Amino acid sequence: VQLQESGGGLVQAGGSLRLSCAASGTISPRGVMGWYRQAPGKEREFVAAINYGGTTYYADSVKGRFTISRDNAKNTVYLQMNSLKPEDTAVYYCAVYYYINSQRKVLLYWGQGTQVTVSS
Amino acid sequence: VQLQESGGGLVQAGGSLRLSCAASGTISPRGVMGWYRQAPGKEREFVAAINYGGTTYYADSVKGRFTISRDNAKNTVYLQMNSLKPEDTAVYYCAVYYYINSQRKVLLYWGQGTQVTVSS
Amino acid sequence: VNIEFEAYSLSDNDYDGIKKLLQQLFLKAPVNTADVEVFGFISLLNLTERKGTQCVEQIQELVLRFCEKNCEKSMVEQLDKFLNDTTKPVGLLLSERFINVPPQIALPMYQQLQKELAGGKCYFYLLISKTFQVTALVSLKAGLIQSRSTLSDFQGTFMTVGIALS
Amino acid sequence: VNIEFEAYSLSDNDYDGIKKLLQQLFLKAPVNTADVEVFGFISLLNLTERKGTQCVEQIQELVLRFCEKNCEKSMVEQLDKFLNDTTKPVGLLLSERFINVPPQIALPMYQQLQKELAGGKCYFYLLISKTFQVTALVSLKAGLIQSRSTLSDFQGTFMTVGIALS
Repeated sequence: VQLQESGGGLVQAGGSLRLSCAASGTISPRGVMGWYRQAPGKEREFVAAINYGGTTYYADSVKGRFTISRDNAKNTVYLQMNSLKPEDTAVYYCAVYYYINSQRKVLLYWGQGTQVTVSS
Repeated sequence: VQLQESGGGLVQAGGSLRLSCAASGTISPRGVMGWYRQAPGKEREFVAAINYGGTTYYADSVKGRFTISRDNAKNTVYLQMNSLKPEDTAVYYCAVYYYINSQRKVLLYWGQGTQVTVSS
Repeated sequence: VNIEFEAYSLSDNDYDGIKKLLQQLFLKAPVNTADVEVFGFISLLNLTERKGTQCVEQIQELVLRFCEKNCEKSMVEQLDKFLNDTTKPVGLLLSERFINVPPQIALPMYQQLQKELAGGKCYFYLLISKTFQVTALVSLKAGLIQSRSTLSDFQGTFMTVGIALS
Repeated sequence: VNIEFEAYSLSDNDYDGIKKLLQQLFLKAPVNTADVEVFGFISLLNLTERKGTQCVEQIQELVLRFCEKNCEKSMVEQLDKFLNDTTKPVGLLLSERFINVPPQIALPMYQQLQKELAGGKCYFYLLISKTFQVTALVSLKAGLIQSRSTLSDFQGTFMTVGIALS
């Protein structure tokens, strides 16, 4: 399963982008799709995730600004990013993972990522 | 070549002992005989040494109190210890060594040592 | 960095299994020579190293997994992997440089760990204990601490030391 | 702990011999991929370890021996033992985990060593250099320093890094 990110680019602060991540194959109904970002010289951090049933999770840094959504028929996850800040500048990666239990997450697939640049 | 220490014992502070170290074989004329001491929980430190020609060396801690001498016919080194202090309490070891050059000392033989105890 | 775990909730055969687990560990290394039960090991670690911090991830993960709700019979199996898996940092650190000291060595090291725990060198300990005949109490203590010297300079980094007191 | 040695008194063939000495060192390890001359290595060390301080005894002894009066032709032979003796800490540390980085990696590390030396991580460096055709100057610098990161986290303890700049 390949994950293909798109919709990255350059935008001004306060602007908006819509990232998309398409999977080349069918994601299991146990599969959660998540977005992660990596700023230059930083670790990869969580941004947002959505399960097959539409339950959404967000990092506190993006809460109220970003909106994750999923199209199960297209095997595609979207991240609507509004009110972009200079600190949202990063490579954004999608990933597919599932929970074995409440403590154990298995990351299965990573995409190659897409660059987002927010200019002042 | 075995080195056999003797003349250790218990003495009061201000008293005197005479250590002797006999070698079971002939020490080369290049051989320096030295005394070293090891207090409980300390490293082994230099006390005094004498070459075959009678040139003497002393640690600053024992200078003016101790006197090393050597009998070449008996293959024996003596350490006269006068004005003993509680800090002179240690196991005293003799050793035979020579200099290859001004920087390189080769220790050849160590004795088993003799206990000196200086009571207050 | 501190990580301290104690369990007083073990069954007599949970204790009895872990004791066997530790015993193979003893037989599997070099052996050295020159009331209550206590068995386990005390391993010195260096946290500026990859090995040092790779261990801690395992140790911390084991302890996290011991904080599961019904996680008690599993203790004996989970310890089996933990310390006998050489494909893993902790099971690998216990195959290399594990030394078995006689009890006259071991008791001082226990007692000082017991002092230091009660009230800079990263130590890793796993320690079971029985107080009797009958069994009055069984205890598995196991932790990661930074303290004063327990080893008598007789121990090096990633050197592990066996405890076996009867 | 600081130990810093510089010699500007080398002959063209003393430089030329040591360069060959370093080159075998390069060929003898894993090779990596993903005017003036400078050749040598920069090895990270941990001084809380036995290896770390066992090295320093050798390094300090080599430097002491380089402070002999007529001790100049001997440089090339004494270095031959130093770094090619695996029966010895420094010759052993350079057989294990020696990595050869391409020049785009190497130059930043040289330059930062050159800054840090001019004005906590124990680094061990040995570095020859020629400035020309003719030869204008030849220099063997070699030392033990504690400083700011030169490695880019791309280096571990007792990992050594090759310098080769032309």
